[PDB]
Amino acid sequence: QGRACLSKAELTADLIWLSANRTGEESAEELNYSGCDLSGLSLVGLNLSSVNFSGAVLDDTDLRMSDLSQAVLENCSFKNSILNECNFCYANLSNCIIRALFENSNFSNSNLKNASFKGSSYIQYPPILNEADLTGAIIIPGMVLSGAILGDVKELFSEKSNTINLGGCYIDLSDIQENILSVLDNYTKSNKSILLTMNTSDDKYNHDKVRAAEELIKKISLDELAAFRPYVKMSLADSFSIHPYLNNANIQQWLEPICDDFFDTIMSWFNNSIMMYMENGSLLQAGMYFERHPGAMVSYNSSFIQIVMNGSRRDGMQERFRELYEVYLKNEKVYPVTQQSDFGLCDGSGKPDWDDDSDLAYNWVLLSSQDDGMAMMCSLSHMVDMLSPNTSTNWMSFFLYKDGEVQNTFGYSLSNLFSESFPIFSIPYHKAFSQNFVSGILDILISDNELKERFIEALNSNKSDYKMIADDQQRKLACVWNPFLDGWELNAQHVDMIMGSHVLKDMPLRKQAEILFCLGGVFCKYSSSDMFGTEYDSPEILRRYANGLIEQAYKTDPQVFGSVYYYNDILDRLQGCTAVLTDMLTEHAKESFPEIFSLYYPVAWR
Amino acid sequence: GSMAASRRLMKELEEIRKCGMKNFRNIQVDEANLLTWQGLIVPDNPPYDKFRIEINFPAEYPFKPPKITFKTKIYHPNIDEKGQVCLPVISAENWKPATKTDQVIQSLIALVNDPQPEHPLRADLAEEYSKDRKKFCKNAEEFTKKY
Repeated sequence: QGRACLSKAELTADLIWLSANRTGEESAEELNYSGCDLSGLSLVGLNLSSVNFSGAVLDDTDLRMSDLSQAVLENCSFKNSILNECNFCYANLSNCIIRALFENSNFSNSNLKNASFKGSSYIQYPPILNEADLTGAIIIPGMVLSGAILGDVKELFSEKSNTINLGGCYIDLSDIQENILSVLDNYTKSNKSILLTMNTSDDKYNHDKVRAAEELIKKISLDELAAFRPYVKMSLADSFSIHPYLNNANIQQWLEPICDDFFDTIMSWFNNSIMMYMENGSLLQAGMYFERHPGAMVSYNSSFIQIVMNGSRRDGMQERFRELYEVYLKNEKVYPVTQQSDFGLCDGSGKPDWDDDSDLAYNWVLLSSQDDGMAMMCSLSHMVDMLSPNTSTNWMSFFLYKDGEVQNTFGYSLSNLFSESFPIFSIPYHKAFSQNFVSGILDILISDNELKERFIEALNSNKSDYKMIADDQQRKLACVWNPFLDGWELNAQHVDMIMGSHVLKDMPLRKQAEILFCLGGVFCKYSSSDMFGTEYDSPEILRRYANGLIEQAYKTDPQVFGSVYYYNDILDRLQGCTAVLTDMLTEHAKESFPEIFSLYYPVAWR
Repeated sequence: GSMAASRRLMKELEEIRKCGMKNFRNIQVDEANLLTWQGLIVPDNPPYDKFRIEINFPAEYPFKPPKITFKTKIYHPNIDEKGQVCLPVISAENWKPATKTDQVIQSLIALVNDPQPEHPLRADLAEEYSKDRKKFCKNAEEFTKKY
């Protein structure tokens, strides 16, 4: 139903008609539309199965959405066409120029023998090429070749400096933006990535992949690899550090140099920070930099542990990483730890435990980012917990060691500890701090700086080697709270400011009351055998204040204290070992209203 | 999270199941909870020869100490009538996560063989031990044998 002598207007007609009445078993004369000039018309959505177009000139055409299974376009033209979302299954497109947008255009089972996708494109979804015959075709980089079919190779080596040979076909490089780098970015130019093109040919073409790979290198400028371009260097590692690429020397030897500087720069830039997830190529490549440079094990310690935590878990390379680790813990800075009462398997074997089903064993051993002979021991699960603000933790979930000697963590400043020795847990901690309002409340209550900055800097730890029970120390404290307390109850004037300030102003009786319990709980711990007071003598001015807070809470909403047997025993203790009481009240809060407790009580006392 | 405290005790128990403590016997704990233990402190040095401690492990353990508490009436200047004890080893000033239980007991035990009025939890008989000794040993073997 065609002849190329009917104008571009006469032609549309015949076609749109065709789409409508679809016989299926049409006659050769009906389906024949060959040599016809179709330059410029829309044919979107049409049903053009089995149609003949051999010779047709579809340049500048928009055939998107339309069906074309079983078509025959042997020798057609497509300069700047649009074929997105199309269907071409089983079509014949041998020896035919395709220069168009082929977004998600399905070529399954098509004949592309001797076709050339000179400078095509797709924006987010690649064409489909399963069972497509590309033998002799010229494909452009970024095209996913999975399931596809390229010829056995005609010329092992390739001539023209513009084409790369992968099997039967050619990977043109004319329109490459004049820089071999664009074509090597898996992460951001995934649609232009020739590393993607190569790495997705069926296994059958492995030798070709290596042949091609080796040939890609002679194209790469190392003086143009100066600029960091991290996603390209990264990209290189993931693609070419995998079978069959591993075995070929001429390649590998080319990577070491290019990989060392990179992964070095990486381990450095991401030290004391969370480790970016990486493919097998990348990950492995990192392990080798740690094998080659036994020093970074220490210079980028945190950066090192995480790598090894991902390695150890990574199927296909688990034992190689487990090895590298047990060569690290031979360090005179680590060994002391390894032979610890309860580390690793606990067998006293001094070796890490790799057979766990909840990652709660104590294998990982970190070293201080400063020279102060400090190193902690932890569990993957714990290491994780203490990695996020929101978690309901207290950043004490580990074993601290000064010069291989166990320690009472509590006598340590959590800030000064995470900030100078193990800077990783520092971001998660100093945010869980910002969130905690205790320090903001303690800013309203007291107003004497000489003292104020003396209770805040002690709420970042548990036990304090600083006392204030002396006849002259209680002389400093009493001076402060005399104007606030009222014997052993809350001086009415205070309850004015309290329930009025930004603290409780506009807060339901439920939550308003709730809060008071915590703040009351705070000062108990202050006068605890653990803190300012000794277990023999305890600062009576604080215990005093406490009593008022636990009380003025009661008259706000008793549905917070629950039982009253409790309330009476709470006072029957605070008035007449401030230690036993603290947790006694801390544990009930994490139970009765955890959400308000993780917000109004020293993170480091949780 | 709290499956890790149970994770350590398990190890700590088998160690006891083998060697065994000679001054602490009869430790009974169901495999479910495990956050608490029961047992008997049977001393060999008078005046306590002629007690059911109930050590209660916390969840965050071993990053907090255990709370050894007495489920039996005792006449000690360091043990409150509620059973409470002011122990140094399980105190938040001497607590290292590396302490076993066979050590927390060997401490709580050796305390009764040589008490201390330095950290007394009862002024009921603190001075009593101080001035008249025979009065705390002729008034102890009694209270020990009455309950």
